[PDB]
Amino acid sequence: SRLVVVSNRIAPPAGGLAVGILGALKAAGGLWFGWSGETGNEDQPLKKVKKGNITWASFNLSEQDLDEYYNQFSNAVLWPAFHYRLDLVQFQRPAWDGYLRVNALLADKLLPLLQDDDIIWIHDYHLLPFAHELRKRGVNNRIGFFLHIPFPTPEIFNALPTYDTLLEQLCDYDLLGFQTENDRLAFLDCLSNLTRVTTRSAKSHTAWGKAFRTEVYPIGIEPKEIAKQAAGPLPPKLAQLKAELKNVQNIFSVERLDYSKGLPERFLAYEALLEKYPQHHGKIRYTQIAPTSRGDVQAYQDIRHQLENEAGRINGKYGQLGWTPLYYLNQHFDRKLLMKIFRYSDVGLVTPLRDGMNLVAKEYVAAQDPANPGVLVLSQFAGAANELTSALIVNPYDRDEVAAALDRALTMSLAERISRHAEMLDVIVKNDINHWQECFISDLKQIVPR
Amino acid sequence: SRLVVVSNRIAPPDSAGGLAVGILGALKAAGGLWFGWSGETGNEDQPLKKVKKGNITWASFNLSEQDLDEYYNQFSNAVLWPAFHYRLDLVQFQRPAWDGYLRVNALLADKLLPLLQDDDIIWIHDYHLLPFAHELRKRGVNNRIGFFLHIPFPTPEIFNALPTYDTLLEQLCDYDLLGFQTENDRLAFLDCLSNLTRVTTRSAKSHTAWGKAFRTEVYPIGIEPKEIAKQAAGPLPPKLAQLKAELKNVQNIFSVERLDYSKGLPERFLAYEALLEKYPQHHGKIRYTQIAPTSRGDVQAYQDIRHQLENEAGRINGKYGQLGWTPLYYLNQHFDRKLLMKIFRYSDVGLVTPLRDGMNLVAKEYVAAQDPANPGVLVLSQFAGAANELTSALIVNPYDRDEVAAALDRALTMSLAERISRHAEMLDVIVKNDINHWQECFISDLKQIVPR
Ligand SMILES: O=c1ccn([C@@H]2O[C@H](COP(=O)(O)OP(=O)(O)O[C@H]3O[C@H](CO)[C@@H](O)[C@H](O)[C@H]3F)[C@@H](O)[C@H]2O)c(=O)[nH]1
Ligand SMILES: O=c1ccn([C@@H]2O[C@H](COP(=O)(O)OP(=O)(O)O[C@H]3O[C@H](CO)[C@@H](O)[C@H](O)[C@H]3F)[C@@H](O)[C@H]2O)c(=O)[nH]1
Repeated sequence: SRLVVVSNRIAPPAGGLAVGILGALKAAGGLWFGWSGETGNEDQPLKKVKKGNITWASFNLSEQDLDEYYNQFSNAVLWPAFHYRLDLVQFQRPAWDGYLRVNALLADKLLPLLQDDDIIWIHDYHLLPFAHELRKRGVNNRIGFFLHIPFPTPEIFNALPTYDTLLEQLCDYDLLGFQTENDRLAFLDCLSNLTRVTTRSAKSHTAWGKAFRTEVYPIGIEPKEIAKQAAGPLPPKLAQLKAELKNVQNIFSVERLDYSKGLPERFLAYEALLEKYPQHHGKIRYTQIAPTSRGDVQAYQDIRHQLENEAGRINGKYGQLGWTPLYYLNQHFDRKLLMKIFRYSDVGLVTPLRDGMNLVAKEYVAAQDPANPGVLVLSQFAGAANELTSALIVNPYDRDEVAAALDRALTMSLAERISRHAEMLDVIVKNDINHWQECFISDLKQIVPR
Repeated sequence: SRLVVVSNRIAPPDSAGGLAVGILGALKAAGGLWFGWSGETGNEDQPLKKVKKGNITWASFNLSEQDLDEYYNQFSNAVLWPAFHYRLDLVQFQRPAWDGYLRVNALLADKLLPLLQDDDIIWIHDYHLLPFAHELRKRGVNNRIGFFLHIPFPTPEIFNALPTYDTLLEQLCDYDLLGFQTENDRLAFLDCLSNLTRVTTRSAKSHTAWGKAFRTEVYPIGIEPKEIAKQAAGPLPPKLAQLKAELKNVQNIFSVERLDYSKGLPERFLAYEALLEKYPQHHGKIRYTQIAPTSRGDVQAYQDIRHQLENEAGRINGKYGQLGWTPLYYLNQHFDRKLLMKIFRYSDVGLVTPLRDGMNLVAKEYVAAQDPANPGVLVLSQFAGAANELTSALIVNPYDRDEVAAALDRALTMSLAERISRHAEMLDVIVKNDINHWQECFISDLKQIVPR
């Protein structure tokens, strides 16, 4: 029976999430409903396009709906709160209202597209209230939810002025999917603090008489397509650089420029490597790629400027006439080129302060030449650390521990690099993006609808 | 006869800078004494530290932490330095700083007095010691005393903002001879003096104010061209020889100075940005290296400009950098002067664009250091005192970042014939007015004065 996916952004006629949604839709046949974000004329029909099994369908938002829904409540209350940064939340009631109003707009426009024996799969924190809004319009359907980001423990979550409403609305889903067991446990603990919840099958619950199930589905990667892209011919100037850096090892990071990512702390870790391991001077380099994300907002502009300052400071202290220790690039690179960069790099530095999963970590390992692989240094606060147990796991709050991991990665024998890489690769191959989506859809299909 | 020189720092035998070679040439001809602050804080009780080699004696004292803060960090570097560099917005006048400034000048005069002899000629250097002739006169010293100001002297509209400008002018007139880097500095001093009090002037350079006789003169400081050429032609240290060879297909734009707000370093970085933006043919084929050792890092305005500069390095490299190409190499590090001559030689462009500079020896070093048969190009701010004499440089206005960018492009593509012609003309000017000439003229003029 049909699959209806809804997600805040979509891609028409790719990246980690899109390939999982596309696979679920290919097997079932369906429709992918979401925003096509450029505002300006909300009052037109849905922009519909069709392949064969599936139809994309998109809508626009007013500049008020966008400021209050996405720029304010999603990106400046939920995003900071869920990544353990209450000091960064910017709660204002007109923004909570706008959040509900937009979830209600989206539900009005989705109602007519739905059919009775459909299955519905909602994605991420922008749409916490969405199932509630569907139940109010009479849709009884199997609806599942997947949260891509962390779910915070009670002491953090309960600080949100509207936490009790958010919890009530989330129990309108039949299935709630999370990246890790601790996220699933945190949600249940928040729920248990507000109201009595009855459990009976490890993962089948009741609360306020509403029935639902929880489960862990750690999002994954397409390892064959990554390996293919990574292995392809370097564009000329990158072939030049690789043969120029024969004796220089490369430590590489890429991510969206976001405060969850701990980029300043990462620069400090590299500084500590340079400070305490002078053997490496002139023979390593750290390259951070960090394109500007949501630069319209103060917390993000603050980190960009801090990174500029820190690149300058660190290079100014440790640099030489013929050696720049830190390459900081505030630029977007194509996913395909990045896979090649991962392969040619010697160490992958993925140390966010808090991350739902972090695909870069999985991508980095998939892209390696398995005969000569690089080493993953990974933060224990990334959700990928629960499975990538053979990465060098570190606490980014201890810059010297991060530095010692980097030193160890830089000196690691081929035998140990193979052993560690092959162990992580086996794990990402077995829980691949195809596996992720199939597990969630099969669980969702099992639920008897109300 | 015997020369006594005082300056805020001195240099005992065991890395000789530009001013130091001038002073030493002076002292080696006359014999004499070099007296000044040791650079050390603490233990000011203990005797003067004296060393002697042949004809010369070096003598230093320590200062107390409070003396240093008020006299050096505050008044010298937070009032006089920003005011004389046309930065009223950075002056931090407070009365305790001024009293400290006078207290330290008096103290140095007290420590110097027992060491003087009747026939000594006395040469005082720089803005730290504006009151020093005055302190010497009230201690009964009748000797010929000359002053040289190494930095610009600002016009009345700026100088007169200093709450103590009047006392400064009165004290400067107790020198028998006052020397300046440029004619505009000399004139600005005289203009300030004429606005306070009636000055009688004969033949442009001989003056009376308040019944006190003194002379003024211009002595643009220079370099030792033959020593620089020797140093510059010497082999690079192996790691740097390797580097020069690896950069065959890369033109180097080079700059070096103290990390000071007078030097216009952010405006310079902005000019390089404009080069990279508007002249993309240079991408991957040029490099701009800025050497900028921290200077006076206890002073708030200096920490500010350092943080501003770091931000701009990161921003610019963040925007124009590539995986295999960093456009801007910023090094907050001191380099030995001898090594720098060699780096100037292998470089293709010298970028010296201060917002205000008494002279700027780096500009003169740069030209002297070039291979005259394959010379680099100097891009020079019209606001360095050096621009008065380095007329064949590519002269630019740093307030117009696109003009600086165009001069960098012009420098990067200049034919060998034009580079030789410009270089030879500049080199001739700096050979005819070298550091030996500078000190010999100052000393000759000072011996001429009839002591009170
Ligand atoms: O310049 C660039 C920069 C990045 N990329 C790609 O962006 C993706 C980054 O995904 P990643 O999961 O590591 O981080 P994230 O952006 O926070 O997404 C959230 O959602 C993810 C999905 O569940 C979850 O893993 C994560 O913890 C969430 F916070 C990854 O596929 C990169 O290759 C790129 O193509 N070019
Ligand atoms: O890392 C480094 C950085 C610099 N140097 C050397 O320091 C000297 C800088 O002298 P320069 O005259 O260019 O500037 P400045 O520091 O302001 O000195 C003042 O006084 C100078 C003398 O009258 C006058 O030209 C100037 O306008 C005044 F502001 C020059 O000889 C460089 O080669 C170095 O050896 N290592």
